[PDB]
Amino acid sequence: DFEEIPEEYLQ
Amino acid sequence: EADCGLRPLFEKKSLEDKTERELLESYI
Amino acid sequence: IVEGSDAEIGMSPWQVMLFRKSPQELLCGASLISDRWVLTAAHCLLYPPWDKNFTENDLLVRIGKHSRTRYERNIEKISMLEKIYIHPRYNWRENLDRDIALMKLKKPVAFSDYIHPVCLPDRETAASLLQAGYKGRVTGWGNLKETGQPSVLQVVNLPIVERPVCKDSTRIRITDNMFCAGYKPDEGKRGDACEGDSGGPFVMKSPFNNRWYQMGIVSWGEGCDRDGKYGFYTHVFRLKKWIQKVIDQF
Ligand SMILES: *[C@@H]1O[C@H](CO)[C@@H](O)[C@H](O)[C@H]1NC(C)=O
Ligand SMILES: NS(=O)(=O)c1ccc(Cl)s1
Ligand code: NA
Ligand code: NA
Repeated sequence: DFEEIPEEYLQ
Repeated sequence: EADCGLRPLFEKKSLEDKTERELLESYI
Repeated sequence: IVEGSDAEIGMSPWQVMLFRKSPQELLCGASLISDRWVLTAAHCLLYPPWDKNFTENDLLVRIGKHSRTRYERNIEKISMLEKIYIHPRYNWRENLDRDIALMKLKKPVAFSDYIHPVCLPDRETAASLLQAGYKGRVTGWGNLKETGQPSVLQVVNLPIVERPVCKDSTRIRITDNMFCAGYKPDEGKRGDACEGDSGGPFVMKSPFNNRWYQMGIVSWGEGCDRDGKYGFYTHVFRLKKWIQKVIDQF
C-alpha cells in the first residue's frame, strides 16, 4: 500500500 | 556527532516528549 | 511494534526505513549515526536460510519519515547506498550473534527538524545504563501484532531484562553481544518489536547529559509480545570497535 516514490530515486 | 542525540523538536527547544519521563524514572 | 503508540513528530529523527526498490516495500528499520552512515541489523541484508542477500542497488533508505506508506514530500529524504558492510563474524548459521551492519550513503543527507543522528554509547554510558529494569525505547513501522500494520511510526518503552531470565526464556544460545528487553508476564504491561521493526534502534536517554544513545539494534524474537518471551537486541557498545574501524577505514 506504498505511495510511489519519485522516479529519480529509482534511476 | 558533536550534536548527536539532541532532537531539534525536543531537547533543542527544551520540550519533553510524552513518555521520556518513563525512561528517566526507571534509571534508579 | 506491538502495544505501542503513535510517535510524536520529530520524536525519533534518527529513524531510518530500509526500502526495497522492486517491489516497493518496507524491509527493516535502521538508524542515522552521521550524515553519511546508517546502522542496521545484518540479517536485514544477509540471511541465506531465507535466500536473502541484498546488494547496494536493491535498496534505498528513507530518512525523516513519520507515515509508513506515504511519500512525505518536503520532509523525508531518500538516499542511495554506496556500500554495505556486514560484521565479518555475523553468525547467520546459528543464533544471529553479532547482528550488525553499516550502510554508507552515496551523498550526505541534510539534517533538519526531522532528520538528526543518534549518539553511539561510550563504555561508561553503556555500563551505567545497560542494567536490568532500566527502560529503553524501540521504534518502527513493523506489524502491530504477531498474527495489522500502522499508519505512522510506532514507539514503545521496554525494560532491560536480567541475563538469566533472558537465557531461561529460550532454547537459543544467548551471547554477550545480545541483550533482551520486555515486560515479564507478572508485570501487567506489554509491548514488543514485531515483523518489520528489526534493524531499528533501541535507544536510551542519558540522565547525565540529556542525549539519546543507541544501545541496541532490534535483532530477533520468537513471535511478538508473547508471555514469557523477550525481544533480543544487538549490544551496540560491545561491537563499537568494529563500527569505528569501518568508519575510520572507509
Ligand atoms: C552474498 O552475495 C554476494 C554477491 O551478491 C556473494 O559474493 C556473497 O558470497 C553472498 N554471501 C553469502 C553468505 O552467500
Ligand atoms: N521476530 S520479529 O518479529 O522480527 C521480532 C520481535 C522482537 C524482536 Cl527484538 S525482533
Ligand atoms: Na535457555
Ligand atoms: Na513477552
